[PDB]
Amino acid sequence: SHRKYEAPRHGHLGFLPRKRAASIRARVKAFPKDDRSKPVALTSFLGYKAGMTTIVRDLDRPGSKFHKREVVEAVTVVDTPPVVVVGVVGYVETPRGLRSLTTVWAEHLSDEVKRRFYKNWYKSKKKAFTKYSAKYAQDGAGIERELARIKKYASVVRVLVHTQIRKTPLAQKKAHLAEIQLNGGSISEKVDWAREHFEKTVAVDSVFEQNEMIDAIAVTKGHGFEGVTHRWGTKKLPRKTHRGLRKVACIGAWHPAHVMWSVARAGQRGYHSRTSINHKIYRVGKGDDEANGATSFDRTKKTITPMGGFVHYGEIKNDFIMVKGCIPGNRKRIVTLRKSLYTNTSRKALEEVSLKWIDTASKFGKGRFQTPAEKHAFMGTLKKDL
Amino acid sequence: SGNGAQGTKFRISLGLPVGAIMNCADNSGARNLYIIAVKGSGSRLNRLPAASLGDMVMATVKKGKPELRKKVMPAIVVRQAKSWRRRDGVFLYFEDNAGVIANPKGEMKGSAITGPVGKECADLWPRVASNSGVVV
Amino acid sequence: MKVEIDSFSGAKIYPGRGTLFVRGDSKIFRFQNSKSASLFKQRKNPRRIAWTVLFRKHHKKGITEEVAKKRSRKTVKA
Amino acid sequence: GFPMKQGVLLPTRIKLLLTKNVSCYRPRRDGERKRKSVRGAIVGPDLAVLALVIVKKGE
RNA sequence: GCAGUCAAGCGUUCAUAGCGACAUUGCUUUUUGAUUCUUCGAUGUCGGCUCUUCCUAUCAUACCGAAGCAGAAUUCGGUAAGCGUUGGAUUGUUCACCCACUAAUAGGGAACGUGAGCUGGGUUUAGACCGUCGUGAGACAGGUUAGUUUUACCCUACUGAUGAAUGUUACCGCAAUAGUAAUUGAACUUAGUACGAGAGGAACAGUUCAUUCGGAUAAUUGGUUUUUGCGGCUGUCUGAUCAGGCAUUGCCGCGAAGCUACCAUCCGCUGGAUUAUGGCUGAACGCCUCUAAGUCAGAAUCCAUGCUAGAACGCGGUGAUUUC
RNA sequence: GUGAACAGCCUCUAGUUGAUAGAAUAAUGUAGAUAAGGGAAGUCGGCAAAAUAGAUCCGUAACUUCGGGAUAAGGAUUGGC
Ligand SMILES: [Mg+2]
Ligand SMILES: [Mg+2]
Ligand SMILES: [Mg+2]
Ligand SMILES: [Mg+2]
Ligand SMILES: [Mg+2]
Ligand SMILES: [Mg+2]
Ligand SMILES: [Mg+2]
Ligand SMILES: [Mg+2]
Ligand SMILES: [Mg+2]
Ligand SMILES: [Mg+2]
Ligand SMILES: [Mg+2]
Ligand SMILES: [Mg+2]
Ligand SMILES: [Mg+2]
Ligand SMILES: [Mg+2]
Ligand SMILES: [Mg+2]
Ligand SMILES: [Mg+2]
Ligand SMILES: [Mg+2]
Ligand SMILES: [Mg+2]
Ligand SMILES: [Mg+2]
Ligand SMILES: [Mg+2]
Ligand SMILES: [Mg+2]
Ligand SMILES: [Mg+2]
Ligand SMILES: [Mg+2]
Ligand SMILES: [Mg+2]
Ligand SMILES: [Mg+2]
Ligand SMILES: [Mg+2]
Ligand SMILES: [Mg+2]
Ligand SMILES: [Mg+2]
Ligand SMILES: [Mg+2]
Ligand SMILES: [Mg+2]
Ligand SMILES: [Mg+2]
Ligand SMILES: [Mg+2]
Ligand SMILES: [Mg+2]
Ligand SMILES: [Mg+2]
Ligand SMILES: [Mg+2]
Ligand SMILES: [Mg+2]
Ligand SMILES: [Mg+2]
Ligand SMILES: [Mg+2]
Ligand SMILES: [Mg+2]
Ligand SMILES: [Mg+2]
Ligand SMILES: [Mg+2]
Ligand SMILES: [Mg+2]
Ligand SMILES: [Mg+2]
Ligand SMILES: [Mg+2]
Ligand SMILES: [Mg+2]
Ligand SMILES: [Mg+2]
Ligand SMILES: [Mg+2]
Ligand SMILES: [Mg+2]
Ligand SMILES: [Mg+2]
Ligand SMILES: [Mg+2]
Ligand SMILES: [Mg+2]
Ligand SMILES: [Mg+2]
Ligand SMILES: [Mg+2]
Ligand SMILES: [Mg+2]
Ligand SMILES: [Mg+2]
Ligand SMILES: [Mg+2]
Ligand SMILES: [Mg+2]
Ligand SMILES: [Mg+2]
Ligand SMILES: [Mg+2]
Ligand SMILES: [Mg+2]
Ligand SMILES: [Mg+2]
Ligand SMILES: [Mg+2]
Ligand SMILES: [Mg+2]
Ligand SMILES: [Mg+2]
Ligand SMILES: [Mg+2]
Ligand SMILES: [Mg+2]
Ligand SMILES: [Mg+2]
Ligand SMILES: [Mg+2]
Ligand SMILES: [Mg+2]
Ligand SMILES: [Mg+2]
Ligand SMILES: [Mg+2]
Ligand SMILES: [Mg+2]
Ligand SMILES: [Mg+2]
Ligand SMILES: [Mg+2]
Ligand SMILES: [Mg+2]
Ligand SMILES: [Mg+2]
Ligand SMILES: [Mg+2]
Ligand SMILES: [Mg+2]
Ligand SMILES: [Mg+2]
Ligand SMILES: [Mg+2]
Ligand SMILES: [Mg+2]
Ligand SMILES: [Mg+2]
Ligand SMILES: [Mg+2]
Ligand SMILES: [Mg+2]
Ligand SMILES: [Mg+2]
Ligand SMILES: [Mg+2]
Ligand SMILES: [Mg+2]
Ligand SMILES: [Mg+2]
Ligand SMILES: [Mg+2]
Ligand SMILES: [Mg+2]
Ligand SMILES: [Mg+2]
Ligand SMILES: [Mg+2]
Ligand SMILES: [Mg+2]
Ligand SMILES: [Mg+2]
Ligand SMILES: [Mg+2]
Ligand SMILES: [Mg+2]
Ligand SMILES: [Mg+2]
Ligand SMILES: [Mg+2]
Ligand SMILES: [Mg+2]
Ligand SMILES: [Mg+2]
Ligand SMILES: [Mg+2]
Ligand SMILES: [Mg+2]
Ligand SMILES: [Mg+2]
Ligand SMILES: [Mg+2]
Ligand SMILES: [Mg+2]
Ligand SMILES: [Mg+2]
Ligand SMILES: [Mg+2]
Ligand SMILES: [Mg+2]
Ligand SMILES: [Mg+2]
Ligand SMILES: [Mg+2]
Ligand SMILES: [Mg+2]
Ligand SMILES: [Mg+2]
Ligand SMILES: [Mg+2]
Ligand SMILES: [Mg+2]
Ligand SMILES: [Mg+2]
Ligand SMILES: [Mg+2]
Ligand SMILES: [Mg+2]
Ligand SMILES: [Mg+2]
Ligand SMILES: [Mg+2]
Ligand SMILES: [Mg+2]
Repeated sequence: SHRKYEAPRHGHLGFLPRKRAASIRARVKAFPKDDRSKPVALTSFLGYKAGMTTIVRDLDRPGSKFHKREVVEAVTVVDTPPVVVVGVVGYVETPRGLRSLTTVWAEHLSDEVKRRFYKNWYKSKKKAFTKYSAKYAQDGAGIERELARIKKYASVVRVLVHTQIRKTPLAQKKAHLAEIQLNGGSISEKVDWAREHFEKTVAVDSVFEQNEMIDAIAVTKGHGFEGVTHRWGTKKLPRKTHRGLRKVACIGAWHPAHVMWSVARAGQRGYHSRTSINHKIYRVGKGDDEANGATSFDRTKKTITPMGGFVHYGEIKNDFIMVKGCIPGNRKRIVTLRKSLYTNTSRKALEEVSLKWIDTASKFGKGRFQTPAEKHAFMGTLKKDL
Repeated sequence: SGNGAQGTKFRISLGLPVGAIMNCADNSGARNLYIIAVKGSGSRLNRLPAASLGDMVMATVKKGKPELRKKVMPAIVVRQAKSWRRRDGVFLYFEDNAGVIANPKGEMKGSAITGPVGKECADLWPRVASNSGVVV
Repeated sequence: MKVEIDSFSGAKIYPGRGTLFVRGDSKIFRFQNSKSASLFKQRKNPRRIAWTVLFRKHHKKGITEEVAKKRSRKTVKA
Repeated sequence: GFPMKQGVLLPTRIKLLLTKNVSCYRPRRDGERKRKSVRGAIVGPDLAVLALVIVKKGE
């Protein structure tokens, strides 16, 4: 017949299929355009999502009814100890797309990455890379030939980095390895940079800075098998209805005589890949800085960790990125921060922030105190104690 | 919102869907206001239009002077009850739902407003500012 | 940035946090949480609820060093 | 411009009944009292002016 | 039902801005008839709920050409279905008809979409009242009230989920093909300006917000409570006390964690090619013409960028590869 | 025992402890509950659900066959010692 009343579809066809992602490490499907005039640097970074908290800052938006007033804002924090560089991989342009032609590895590989190449570490003879490592013995010659080849050919150079998971409260020991496109100028300069950085270490301040707009690439929280109502935001059917009501009443017309790809159905929910963009960096933390969670306006020596510590995560004892708002994925997940694909002029992006205050109270209840110092002050002396 | 509303308004939690009755908080003779429409509200199958603080509604007077009853007129929501959240981080709420009868341009029919008035409404409708005591 | 305080319980309310209630008169009451908030709606009297400041004050609990002497005076002669 | 009044506590303003012989009120008539706004005795950034008296001289 | 051709007329004058008689040529298959091919060893009526997709004869939104276009508003026409198209009162209704919001509240198809998807109000069995007709049993395309809505575990489709074999195993990647997404409004300002005798009265650039939609997220606030976590209460049972049992989780206030809400917060990209249309140069046709050759500018379109899958019979780089 | 009580709930005497079992706790169900702000806007229709409730005291309309309507309506109160 014809609908009756018009309404928009439930849910976005551009995020199909709604199946579980192929890996907890969401893929970077694109990197920034290359500007080979600038210095060589990474274009993304690995970290772990730890938690959120609240911020207060004064706003700067000439014209807003909130210009020059304080706002309070949710932000998230991602643990970010220096990534360590261990390979370069060199790609070439073909009429069938980008194809990698070599990979050169550092001579010494940390147990952390080595562990990544294995399914049962405890039993294994840990032989990974033990013949590659030899290639260095000899003067250096075949590793030069490779490095050399990459320079000769190669349209784009990526770096194999991995995270220092041990520098993180996680149990999980096996580190995360991944390719990061290098955008500083000249294919040769790029590989030189790469080669120079083997076994050597790279920190976030070398990649991100205050007020930058960055993207988060990560696998979404999982939910298992979801009915149609919650998964697609379909209307609940009425109370009166027999044989269940969190459903879709009509699964299709009679012709085409086939349930169609575009109707909502029960199925997996969450644990999807997502490339969320335009998240402002409101803080770039330093792990060797007491007074991490302190401010120009605050002053009190205290770190970003909440009282009792980040619920379900732990402590934060390294550099971190504090991103305004909230990000795909959950507490503990490997998450990739990426440079933005365009130069946003937004004004909203561009505004330069300065935190006045960072919340620091326990998130494990309705916290009343920032430091244990403050808590003793307000509360008095207790039956434990002095 | 709309006519005579100088200013924009930041979104605030919708408290009052159509059918809701708020206290009349002016001295017009009206005792309550029954909401039949919100101005500037959009469309989605099955959704009630619903007002908030400093929204202009279209109401009738269920209780009040007979010269005010049996007809539809503009009013402005001045107090809420559904809690909402300001950009200074605060979740706040009044003890009653209440608004004041008004003209399309936004002029009060009455001359006083009894009780407090949320600032977001005061900021929105100058003749409401005028007649307000305690704001927020 | 001001740290307001719980008009039921006496707690510090750091920014964006708990709720604010504007009563009939226009008396504003600020709560740190649903607890102070509910005890409040329940017409509970804070001086009878052991954990509140107000209750502690009235019952002279753990003050000790405030009612312990200080030292603040001078001597001129010009 | 509202004056602080020792003894209130409070970092806010309140309205008090005031009497003969008191701060922030000079009565117009015998046994007149006025309900008047007054500022708390606890310093905040809402003050235009702090009033201090030197007790010890510095270096 | 929709759309043309002729052009007598209408339109102050003026056929064709906008219309159009007498005639006349068509198109459509959500009208209704006409037919009786299929189905009477059965293809479950009407409406509404829900949900998808498609058509265009386009209501809104983008860009345009016309005007009996000064401005504002409106009317006519093109490219256009990318994207929207609602909340109520009465009625079983579809339809109708008012109220009200709105950018707009377009029209249609999909077995007059959609009952092992719902509902069961109407229609259409058996009870029953009335009116009309009948001697009567009974009838009525008249009114009224009450009247059981069955089955999926199969196949396919669809949604998600594993997985043998292409030496083994592991890590990092490519990208064919497929999907794809954002939408609309207001205020400030431009500006009481352009236009106008006046009454009136815009727009581009800039700013702040908002609607509808989408993807997440849980600092905060709120909801949930078998944290049976802490406290309280009734009845009884353990001789009292302590401390407990039982009352299908006995009851109550608070209640962390988790889940979760436009009831909460955050985020939703920018290049090219084009349509209509306005043009350049320019012959045909010594004049003239945006067009024939060649060519510029151009839209909510399109193709990319970007975003989601990743071919389980598409592929690359790399690690280690067993001997009693 | 509680209580108006052969009600409900708890207990003594007697009698049972029979009803396939284990591991998890997805969708959708069945049965049991709760929800901020609004309050029937849902729907043929308030269907379902919620609200009310004992007892003591106060107070109680139209209309009526004078018998009622009437727990009309509407209020207060209730433990322990
Ligand atoms: Mg339609
Ligand atoms: Mg409708
Ligand atoms: Mg890509
Ligand atoms: Mg504003
Ligand atoms: Mg690639
Ligand atoms: Mg090779
Ligand atoms: Mg293992
Ligand atoms: Mg799960
Ligand atoms: Mg569920
Ligand atoms: Mg049923
Ligand atoms: Mg549905
Ligand atoms: Mg489908
Ligand atoms: Mg742990
Ligand atoms: Mg918490
Ligand atoms: Mg928590
Ligand atoms: Mg009044
Ligand atoms: Mg509806
Ligand atoms: Mg009446
Ligand atoms: Mg509320
Ligand atoms: Mg006045
Ligand atoms: Mg005032
Ligand atoms: Mg609560
Ligand atoms: Mg809570
Ligand atoms: Mg037609
Ligand atoms: Mg004429
Ligand atoms: Mg003419
Ligand atoms: Mg003609
Ligand atoms: Mg013809
Ligand atoms: Mg024909
Ligand atoms: Mg036909
Ligand atoms: Mg028709
Ligand atoms: Mg036949
Ligand atoms: Mg037939
Ligand atoms: Mg048959
Ligand atoms: Mg059949
Ligand atoms: Mg059938
Ligand atoms: Mg049958
Ligand atoms: Mg003319
Ligand atoms: Mg004109
Ligand atoms: Mg006009
Ligand atoms: Mg045309
Ligand atoms: Mg055109
Ligand atoms: Mg379409
Ligand atoms: Mg199409
Ligand atoms: Mg739309
Ligand atoms: Mg309608
Ligand atoms: Mg209706
Ligand atoms: Mg009529
Ligand atoms: Mg209109
Ligand atoms: Mg048909
Ligand atoms: Mg049908
Ligand atoms: Mg069917
Ligand atoms: Mg059936
Ligand atoms: Mg029926
Ligand atoms: Mg029936
Ligand atoms: Mg019958
Ligand atoms: Mg009949
Ligand atoms: Mg019937
Ligand atoms: Mg019956
Ligand atoms: Mg049925
Ligand atoms: Mg079966
Ligand atoms: Mg089947
Ligand atoms: Mg399948
Ligand atoms: Mg073999
Ligand atoms: Mg002006
Ligand atoms: Mg004027
Ligand atoms: Mg004129
Ligand atoms: Mg998110
Ligand atoms: Mg959601
Ligand atoms: Mg509870
Ligand atoms: Mg208990
Ligand atoms: Mg109790
Ligand atoms: Mg007892
Ligand atoms: Mg004792
Ligand atoms: Mg027992
Ligand atoms: Mg029992
Ligand atoms: Mg129970
Ligand atoms: Mg849950
Ligand atoms: Mg919001
Ligand atoms: Mg949303
Ligand atoms: Mg945005
Ligand atoms: Mg995008
Ligand atoms: Mg192109
Ligand atoms: Mg040209
Ligand atoms: Mg020309
Ligand atoms: Mg010629
Ligand atoms: Mg052309
Ligand atoms: Mg041409
Ligand atoms: Mg030609
Ligand atoms: Mg677009
Ligand atoms: Mg781009
Ligand atoms: Mg992508
Ligand atoms: Mg293939
Ligand atoms: Mg494959
Ligand atoms: Mg297969
Ligand atoms: Mg290939
Ligand atoms: Mg391969
Ligand atoms: Mg290979
Ligand atoms: Mg008994
Ligand atoms: Mg059995
Ligand atoms: Mg049993
Ligand atoms: Mg079992
Ligand atoms: Mg369930
Ligand atoms: Mg509710
Ligand atoms: Mg409530
Ligand atoms: Mg009510
Ligand atoms: Mg209704
Ligand atoms: Mg009503
Ligand atoms: Mg309805
Ligand atoms: Mg209905
Ligand atoms: Mg009915
Ligand atoms: Mg009806
Ligand atoms: Mg009925
Ligand atoms: Mg009712
Ligand atoms: Mg029913
Ligand atoms: Mg019922
Ligand atoms: Mg209740
Ligand atoms: Mg009665
Ligand atoms: Mg009563
Ligand atoms: Mg007593």
